[PDB]
Amino acid sequence: EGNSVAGIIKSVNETSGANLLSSLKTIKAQAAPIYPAAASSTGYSTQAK
Amino acid sequence: AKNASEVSELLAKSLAEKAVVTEGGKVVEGFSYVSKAVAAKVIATRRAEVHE
Repeated sequence: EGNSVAGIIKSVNETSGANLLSSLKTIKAQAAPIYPAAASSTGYSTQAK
Repeated sequence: AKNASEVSELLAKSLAEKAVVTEGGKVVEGFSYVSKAVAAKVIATRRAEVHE
C-alpha cells in the first residue's frame, strides 16, 4: 500500500483537462483514509464471558 | 450544373491551398512558410497544455 499523495499525483497527472474537474471527487475519495464501518456485533466475546 | 458553384470553389480552394511563392516572378525552389493561423494554433495548443 503506497502513500496516498503519490496516488493523488499519479491519478491527477494521467487525466486529460476535459475530465479533470469531473474526476476530482474520485481522487479525493480514493485517497481518503479508511474508517472501517460498524460491523455486526456478535457481542459478549470469550473474555467478556 | 447545380453543384457547379461547389466545384468552382473547390478548384479555387485547391489552387489556393497549394499556392507557391515567387520572388521576382521567378518561382522560389523549395520554400516553406509557417502561416499566422498555424503559428497561432501552435501557440494555442502550447497555452492549453501549460494551463492544464
